[PDB]
Amino acid sequence: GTRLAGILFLLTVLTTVLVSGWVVLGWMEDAQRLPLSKLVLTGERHYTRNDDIRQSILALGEPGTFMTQDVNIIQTQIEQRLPWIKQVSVRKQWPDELKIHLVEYVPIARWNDQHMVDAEGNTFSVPPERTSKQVLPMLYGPEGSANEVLQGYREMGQMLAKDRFTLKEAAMTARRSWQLTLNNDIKLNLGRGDTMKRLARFVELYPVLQQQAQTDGKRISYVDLRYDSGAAVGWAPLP
Amino acid sequence: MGKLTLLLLAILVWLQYSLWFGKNGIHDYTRVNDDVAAQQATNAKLKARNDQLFAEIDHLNGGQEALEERARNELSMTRPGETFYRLVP
Amino acid sequence: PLCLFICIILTAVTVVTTAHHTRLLTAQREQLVLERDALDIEWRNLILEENALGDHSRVERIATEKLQMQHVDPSQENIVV
Repeated sequence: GTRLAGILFLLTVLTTVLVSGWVVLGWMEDAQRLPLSKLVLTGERHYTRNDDIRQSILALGEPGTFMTQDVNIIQTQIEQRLPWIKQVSVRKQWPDELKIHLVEYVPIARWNDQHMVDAEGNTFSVPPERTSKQVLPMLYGPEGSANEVLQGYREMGQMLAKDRFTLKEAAMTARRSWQLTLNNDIKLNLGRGDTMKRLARFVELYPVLQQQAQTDGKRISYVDLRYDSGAAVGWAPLP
Repeated sequence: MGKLTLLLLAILVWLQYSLWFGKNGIHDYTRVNDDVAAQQATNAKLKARNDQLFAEIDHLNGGQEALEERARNELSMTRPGETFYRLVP
Repeated sequence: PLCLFICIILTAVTVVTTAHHTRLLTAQREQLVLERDALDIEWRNLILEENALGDHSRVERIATEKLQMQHVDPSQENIVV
């Protein structure tokens, strides 16, 4: 009498596991085969948009599913289409869910009018519509030396900012010569020699350059600093 | 018995010694790797030193920014219409 | 035992992996010596080309060719620190 109960108690519980396991299998077999049309962008996004990740993930020409999608192929495709992203981390979560973590570059200057450069020296490109609102310095130089010109911009800029100047542009040549551009288009034609001590000479010379420019009603066009304790100043009529 | 174990044990011991020392071993790889690192570091500075000079040589044979600077910095000659200032301590 | 026998395999493979990578660095170390010699020789010929083009008699020759004049003391404004 009691063993029949223990048999039925075990057989029924056995039946309830398989039946519940059968509908759970049906729940997990009709759900794990979906193209994961969802997308979760967790991160501080300033340049990339929600439609950018969607259009780039479908640019492969194939709607991948869950068990038929490599995240290493998605993160690379995002890298090959979005140059302003530093670290892509696309990961799958559940039947119809995705997780993509994005990290952008913070531009502190503009590199050759078409690219930008951050504080760590890294170079990248941003479309001009998403960054025209930014007032950033424009750094010029030969390719591969964005970090070197950045070191010059800071050093020449920190000294120039002491006496309330604004370094708008800083250009460097392949032979390592500098030509700065200040506010109101004041071209400082520096040279290859001691650049910091030439620039420091213009700072001390400027109070006399401006008091003479107002005497004749002229505008400072450019101040050539390629001398030793000397500087030649060009003029231009003011509008 | 233990002789069967002692045989393969001494082989691994001598095989470890031949890995650290000898030819192309660990210490040879370590020493050569340090030399190759220092050489390409020096060659990078030399190539930059040669490229920076070659860039000026490009601007020397009737160029632009390598002949006017020598005229200004070494000969003190200016362009017409430029007021020349001199700073004295 | 046969457990240490596989360590011999793991070590023998490590020897081949270490020897193969080391002989590659030796071939590159020799190539960097040839590169430095080429750079120095290239550096020597460059500094010689600089003097033939940076000669003051030649610099002054072409400086006045593009309308430049020597510094004149009367028209030279002096400023004290």
